[PDB]
Amino acid sequence: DRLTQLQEAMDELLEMFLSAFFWVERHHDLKTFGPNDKIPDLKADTKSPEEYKAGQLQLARDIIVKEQQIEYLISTLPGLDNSEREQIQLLRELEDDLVTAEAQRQEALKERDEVLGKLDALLRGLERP
Amino acid sequence: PVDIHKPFTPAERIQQLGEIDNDIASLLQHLSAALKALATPDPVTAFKTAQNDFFRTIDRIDKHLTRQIYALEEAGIITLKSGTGSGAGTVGAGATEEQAQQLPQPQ
Amino acid sequence: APEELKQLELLRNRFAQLQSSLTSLAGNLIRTEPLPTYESLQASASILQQNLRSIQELMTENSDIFKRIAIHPSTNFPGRTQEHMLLQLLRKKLEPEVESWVEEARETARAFNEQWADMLETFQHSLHHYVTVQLKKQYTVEEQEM
Amino acid sequence: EEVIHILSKSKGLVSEAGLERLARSLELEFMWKRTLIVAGSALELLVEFSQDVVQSVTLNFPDIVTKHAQKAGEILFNDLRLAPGQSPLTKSLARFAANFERLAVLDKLSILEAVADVYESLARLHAWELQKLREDPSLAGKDDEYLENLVLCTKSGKPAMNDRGRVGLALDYEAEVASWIADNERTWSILIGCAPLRDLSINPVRISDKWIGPNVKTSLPDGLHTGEPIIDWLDPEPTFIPATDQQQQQPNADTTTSKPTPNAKASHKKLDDFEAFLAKHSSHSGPISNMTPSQHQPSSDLSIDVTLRPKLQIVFPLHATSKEEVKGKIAHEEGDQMEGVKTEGDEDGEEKKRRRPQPGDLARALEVLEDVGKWAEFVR
Amino acid sequence: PYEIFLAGVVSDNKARAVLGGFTEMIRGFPTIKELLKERGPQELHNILVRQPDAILGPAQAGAEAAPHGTVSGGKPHILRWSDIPDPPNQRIPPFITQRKIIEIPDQRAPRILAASKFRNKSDLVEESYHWWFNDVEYSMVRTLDPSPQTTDQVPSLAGLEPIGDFWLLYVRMRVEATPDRMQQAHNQLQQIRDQLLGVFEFKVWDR
Amino acid sequence: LWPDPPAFWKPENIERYNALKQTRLAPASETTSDSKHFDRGFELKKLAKSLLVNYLELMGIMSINPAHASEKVQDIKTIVLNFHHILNEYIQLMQDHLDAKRNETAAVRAVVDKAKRLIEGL
Amino acid sequence: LDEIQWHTNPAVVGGSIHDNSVLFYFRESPFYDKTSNNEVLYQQGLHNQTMMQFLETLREMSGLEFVVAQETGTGVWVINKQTRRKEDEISVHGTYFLVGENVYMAAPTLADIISMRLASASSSISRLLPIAASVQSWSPPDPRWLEETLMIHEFF
Amino acid sequence: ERKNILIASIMTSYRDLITHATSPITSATASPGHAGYSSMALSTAIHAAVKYTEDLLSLTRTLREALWVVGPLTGPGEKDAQAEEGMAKDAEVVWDVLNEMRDRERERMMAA
Amino acid sequence: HGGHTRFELELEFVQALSNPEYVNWLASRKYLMNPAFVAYLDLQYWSRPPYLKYLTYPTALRMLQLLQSERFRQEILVPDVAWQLRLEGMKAAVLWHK
Amino acid sequence: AIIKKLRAAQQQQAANPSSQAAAGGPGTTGAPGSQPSSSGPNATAAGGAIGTTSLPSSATTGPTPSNALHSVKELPATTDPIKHKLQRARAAVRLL
Repeated sequence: DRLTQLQEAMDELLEMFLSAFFWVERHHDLKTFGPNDKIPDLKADTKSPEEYKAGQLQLARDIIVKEQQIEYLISTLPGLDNSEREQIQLLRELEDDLVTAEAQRQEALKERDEVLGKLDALLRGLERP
Repeated sequence: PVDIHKPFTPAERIQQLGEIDNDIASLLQHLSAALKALATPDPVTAFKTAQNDFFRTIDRIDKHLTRQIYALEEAGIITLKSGTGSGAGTVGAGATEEQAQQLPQPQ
Repeated sequence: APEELKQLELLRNRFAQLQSSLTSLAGNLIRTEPLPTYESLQASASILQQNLRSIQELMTENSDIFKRIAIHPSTNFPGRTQEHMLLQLLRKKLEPEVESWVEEARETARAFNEQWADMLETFQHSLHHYVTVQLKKQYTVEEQEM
Repeated sequence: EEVIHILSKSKGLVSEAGLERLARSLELEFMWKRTLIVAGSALELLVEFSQDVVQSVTLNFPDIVTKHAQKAGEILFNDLRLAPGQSPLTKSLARFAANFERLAVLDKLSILEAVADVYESLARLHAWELQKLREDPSLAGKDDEYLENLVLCTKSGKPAMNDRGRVGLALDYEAEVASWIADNERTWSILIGCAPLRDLSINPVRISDKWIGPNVKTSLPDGLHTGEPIIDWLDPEPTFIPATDQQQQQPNADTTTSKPTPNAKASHKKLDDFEAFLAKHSSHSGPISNMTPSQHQPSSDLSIDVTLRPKLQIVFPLHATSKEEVKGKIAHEEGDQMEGVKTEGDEDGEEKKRRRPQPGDLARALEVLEDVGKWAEFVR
Repeated sequence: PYEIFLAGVVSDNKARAVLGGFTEMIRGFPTIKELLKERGPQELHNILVRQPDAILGPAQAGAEAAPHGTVSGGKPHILRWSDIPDPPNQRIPPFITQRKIIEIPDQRAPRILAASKFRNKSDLVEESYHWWFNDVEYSMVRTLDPSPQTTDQVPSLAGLEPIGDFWLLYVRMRVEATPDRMQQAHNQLQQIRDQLLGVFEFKVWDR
Repeated sequence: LWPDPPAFWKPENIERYNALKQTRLAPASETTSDSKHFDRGFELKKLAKSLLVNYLELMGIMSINPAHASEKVQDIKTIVLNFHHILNEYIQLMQDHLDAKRNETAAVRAVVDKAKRLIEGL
Repeated sequence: LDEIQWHTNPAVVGGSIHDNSVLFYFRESPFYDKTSNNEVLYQQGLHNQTMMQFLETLREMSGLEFVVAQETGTGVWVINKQTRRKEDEISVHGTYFLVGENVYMAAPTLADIISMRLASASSSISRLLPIAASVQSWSPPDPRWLEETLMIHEFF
Repeated sequence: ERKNILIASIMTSYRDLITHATSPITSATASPGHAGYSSMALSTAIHAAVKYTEDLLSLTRTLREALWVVGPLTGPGEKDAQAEEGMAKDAEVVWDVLNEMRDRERERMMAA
Repeated sequence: HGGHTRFELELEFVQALSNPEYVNWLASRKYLMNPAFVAYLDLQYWSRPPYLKYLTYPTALRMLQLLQSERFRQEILVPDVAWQLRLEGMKAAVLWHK
Repeated sequence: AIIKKLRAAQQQQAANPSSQAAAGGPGTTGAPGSQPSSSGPNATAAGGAIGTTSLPSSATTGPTPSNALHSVKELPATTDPIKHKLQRARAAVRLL
C-alpha cells in the first residue's frame, strides 16, 4: 500500500514535469535566441512572462516540496528481519487461542439462557393473572 | 316384405347389429395396410388389395344397415312422447302369486 | 414490372384473409372456457387449409420470376431504411424446427420413387366402377334370390 | 277529659337513642360536665363532646354502705359503653333507664333512704344453711343450687339492686367452660324497693340493727319503732305468675308440633323435662298405668296413664286442696315430630299477681313454697 | 253452475291408437252407458226456471243397461239439468258454462213439473269412456245414434258431423267465487294443452 | 470467429472407469443473568479483533518480503532512463536538465541509502 | 453463402471511407471477382491512374463492371454488379448491400419459403386430443350443506 | 330421416376421406417447402377420418334396442290359477274349524 | 495425435469461458444438446482440492454452477439475457461476491 | 365519621311529646310554638333525609356488592397464589 502510493507518486511526478516544462515553453520564449530580428513567438513554439526564466525559480520552488515529499514515506518502511518467520511462529497461537477461549462464550449465550430455560416453563407460565 | 320367411325374431335380431361393430372396427385394419404399402419404395395394388377389401366391407355394412332400416318401420316417429315411457306391468299379480305358490302349508 | 403488381396484391389480400381468420379463431377460443366444439376446430382448420392451398398454388406457376427478381423497391424504400429491422425482416436463418427437419432417415436409398400414378389410375378405375355399382340386392353377392 | 290519662300512657316508650340525658325525674344537674347531685348520691359522666366515654358515681355520705359502691359503675357504664362491634346510631337507653329507675325513688324520700337493708343480717342465714348439709353426696358445688328449695339472696348480680333467687330450671347437674347457659337459663328474681303507703294497716319502716338471734334455732326478732315515723317499702316479682283464685292470708283442644332430641336411653322416655324420671318411679319396673305418682313439690302432683299397642296420654290435676284438673295427649340428636295437644275439663279464674307489699320481715320468706309449687313450663 | 270445459274431435277410423296414447297422459278405462230425456214446457211459470232456452233434461246412467239393454233405471237418481247457452267474450281458455243441475232420489218431481208445464220430447242415449287421472275428468264419449228415447239402442250409428268418439276435458268446479282457483285452472289447462300439443288439438266446433 | 472446441473425449457406456476403482428474591437470578450475559457478550465482541491484528501482521510480512526486491530493482531503471540526451556541453543551456539530474541523483541516493539499511536480516 | 457478415476484415487502412476510396473494401472483400474490368486495369495502377476520379471513365471498356446506386439512413451502400461484356449489353449477375462494412444479398424466395415452414409447422400442433370420452367416446350431505347458510351468514 | 342420416354420413365422410390418397401422392418436382405445407393436409385428413363414435351412436342406439310397441293396457284371465289353491285351503280350513269346535263340547262333568 | 500439446490445451479450454458471449456462440452450435458432451462436462478436475493451484482466472467458478444448472442453458441462449450477463460491479465487489 | 344529622338529634319521638300539656292549669299553652317546634323537628328530619340520600353509595343491591366481594376475595387468593408460586420457584432456582 505504502509502496503503491510512493510508486504512483514517483511516476506522476514525471507527468508533472511534462506539464511544467512544455507549458512554460508554450509560454513563448522572449529569449535573446539567435534568430534574426523576428522574436520567435508564434510558429516555432503574449503569454504571462512570469515563468520563462524567473519561473525557473518561481514555480519550481512551488514543486521543490512536491519533489521532497517522496523521502517522507521512505522512512516509514518496515525494516526488520526479512525472514519474518518469528512473527508467524508467535502469532499461530492466536488461531487456537480465540477458539479455546471462545468455546465457553459460544456455549455461554445458549447455556446462560438455558439456566433460565430449565425454568422458563414456570418463568413464562407464571403470568397467569 | 318377408320373401323367404317372416323371420322377424326381434329378440334375436339384435345379434346382427351386435356383430356389425366388428366390420366397423376392422375398417381401420383394412385402411392402415394401404399406408403401410405406400410407405416403402411395392407392387401398386398386387401387394395392397386393400382398396377392394375396403369397398367390399363398406358395401356390406351399408346393405346390412339398410336391411335393418326396412325390417323396422315406425315412420320416423308417431305418438311422439317418450316411446313407451307410458308403461305399466304385472308386478301386482307377480306378487300376489305367493297365495297359491306358497301356503300348501298344512302339508 | 407492373404486370405482376396484381399478383403481389392478390398475395397480400389472401394473406390478410389468413390473418383475419386466425384472429377470429383466437377470439372464439377464449370466448368460452372449454373446447367449444370439436366440429368448430374441424371447420376452422379446413378454412385455414383452403387459403394455404391458395398460397401454395400461387407459388409455383411464377416461381422462376421470383428467383430472377432482385431487390427493386418502390414508393417507400430510400427513407425508412435507417432502422436495422431490415435484417429481422430478412432473416434467412432457419428456425430450430426448420433445422431439425430430417432429410436424414429418408436419405437411405434416395438417389424411382416417381412413376407411381398407376396407383391413381387403379383408384380412378375402382371408384368409377363403384359409382356405377348401386344394385341394392345382395350387395355384390350375386347368388340365389335369398 | 278523663281519657287524657290513657293518651299519655299509650306512649310509654322512651326515645332511647342516648347522648341526651333527659330523665327529668326531678333530679338536678348542669351542663359543661353533666354531673348530678341529690340529697343522696351523685353521678358524674364525662361523655365526649359527641358520645359517651366515662361514667362514675359517688354515694354521697351515708352511714356501712359506701363499700357497696364501685360496682354500680360496672353495671351502669356497662350499659352506655358501645363498642361490641360498631354501633354509633343504635343504642337504646331502655336498660339504663330501668336500672337508673330504682334509685331516684329511694333518693326522693331520704330523711336526715337506701340505708335500711337486711342482706347484712341475712347472709348469716345463707352461711348457716350450708353447714346444715354435713351429709356428703360428693357434689362439690351443687349444694349452692340445692339451697334453692329454701332461701337464697344476692346483691347486684345482673341488676343494680338487692334481690333473691329460687328454682333455676336445672336443679340436678357440664364441662362447658363457657357461659352459654348464663344467657339461656332463667333464675327468676324477687326485687326490693320502697314506696309511699296509704292504708294504715302496715308498720312503717323499722330501721334495723338486728332481726335474728345470736345463734341462727331459726328464731326471728323484729325492729322496734319511732324514727319520727316513716313510710314503708314494697317488692315486685320478675315474671308474674298466675295464681288460682285462692287469695288467703296476705272445650279447648289446641295443638302444636315440636321436635324432641333423643339419642340413646331406656325402653321409652319422656319428652318435656328431666324430673319426670324420679317422679315416675314405683319400682325398677311395673309401669302399668300406676295412676298415682308423687312428683314432690311444695304442692304435690298427680296421676299418669299409658295404653298398650304404648302411645302415651297423661292427666295431671293439682291436688293442692284446690283440685283443678287438666290433661294432654301425645302422638308420634334429631327431631321426631311429636304431636302435642291439650284439652281441659273445667275452668276458673286466675289472678296473675305481680307485686304485693309486706308489713315486716318474715312475711316475705314465708310463702316461697306456694310460688315454687306453681311452675307450669308447658314448652312451646 | 261454473266449470272450464274443453273439447276437440278425432276420427274413429284411430280409436284404439288414441286410447293407447291417452292411457297415460295412470289408470285403466271405465265404460258407462247413459240415457237422457229432454222435455219442453208450455205454461211459462218461471220462478227459478227461465224456460225459453234453459229447458229441462234429465240424465240416467244405464250402468247395468250397458250389459243389459232397454232403459228402466228410475232407481238411480236421474240428474235433471238446465243450462245457459254458449257464452261469448272469452277465447284464452274455452267457454265457461252455467248449468244448474241436481239429482234426486227417484223423485217423481219430474212428473210433477211436467204436469205443471213440461212434456218429454225426442231424446238420446250415449256411450262413454272415462279415464279420470287427477282433478280433470278426461273422457271420450259418443251418442252412437239413439233413434229411440230412453230405451234400447240397437242401431247405435253415427250421431253428428263429428262422427267418431269425441273427447272432452272437464274441470267441474261450480264454486267460481275463487278467482285465484279460476286463474289456476286456466293456467293448468294451458299447461296441459301445451304438453299435449303433439297430436291432440282442440278448439270450438259445430255440434 | 472462435476456436470451436476440441470435444474429443465424449460415452455413457463408461464402466472401464469405475471398473478399476475396485482395487422478592428473583432479583438474584435476574442480576446474575444480566451479569453473565454482559460479560460474555463484551468479551466475545471485543477479542474478535485478534483476526484483524493477525491479518495485518501477515499482510505486512508479505508486502515487505518480495515486493521490496521489485522496488529495489525498478528504482534505478528510472535513473538509467533519465540520461536521455545529456552531454557535457554546459546543445542549449539545458540548465533545467542539469538541475534535474542533480535532483533525481539526490533522490536515488536517498533511496539507496534507505535500501542498504533496510535489509538488516540475512 | 450470403446470409450474415463475418470479419476476416479488421483493417481500416485501405482506404478513406468515402466515394473515392470506399470500394477498396470490396477490392479486398472475402470474395473477389478476380477477372473484372477494374481487376484487369487498375491492378496495374502502379505509376498509373489509381483513383476513383480516373475510375469514373471502365464503361468505355467491354466487360464486367460495377455501379454505385445509393449512398438510406447513414451508411446504406449498394453495388449493382453487372457483366457488360458487349455493344452496350449489360448482364446484371448480382447486387450487394455494402452497409455495415460487409456484403449482403437475399432472394425473395425467403418471404414465402420461410413463412410456410413456420406457419404450417406451428398451426399443425393444436391437434392434440383435448378430452376423450362419451356414451362411447366422442363427447366428454353435511359438508354439501354449508352452502345453504352462505347467504344467511351476512344476514342477522 | 332418423334412418337416412345414414347416407349423408357414410358417403359424405368416408368417401371424401379415401379421396385424400391423392393429396400425398401428387408428383414432387418443383418446390422444397410445400412438403412442410402438405404435412397439414394428412395431419388433418386422418383426424377427419376418425369420425366413428358419431356412427357407432347411430348404429347401437338406433331406435330402442329393448322395447318396441306403443304399449297398451289390457287385462289377463289367469287369476283362476291362484283361485284353485285358494279354494283348496278354503274347503280345508273348515276341517280345522270343526276340529276345534269339538273341543268346546269335549268338556263334560255332569250335564248331558 | 492430431493435436500436439496436452496439458495447456486441457486447461486453456476449461478456463477460457470467462465472458459469456462465447458460450452463447457455442449454445448456438448446440453442443450442449449432446448428452455425451454434457456428461463429459459434468470435467471438473480444476475445482477439486488437487489441480487447483494452477488455475489463474479465479472468477470462472460461478460459471461452472451456472452451467450445471439445467434450464439456464436455454435461458441464456437468448442473446439479450446473454448480454445482460455482461455487467458486474468490479469495484463494489471488492471481496468476491458469491 | 358520618357528616349526616346527629344520631341523638335524629330523635325518634318527642321526649316531651305531651310537653306537660295535661289539660289543667298546668298545661303547655304554646300550641303555635309547639307547632313551630314540630316544624323544626320536620326540618331536621328533611335535613337528615338529604344527608342520607347523598351520604352512601349503596353499591348495587345490598347483596350484589357482597357477591362482588366474594369474587374479589377469590381473585385476591388466586393472585397471592401466583406470587407465592413465583417466589417458591425463584427459591428453587439460583442454585448455580
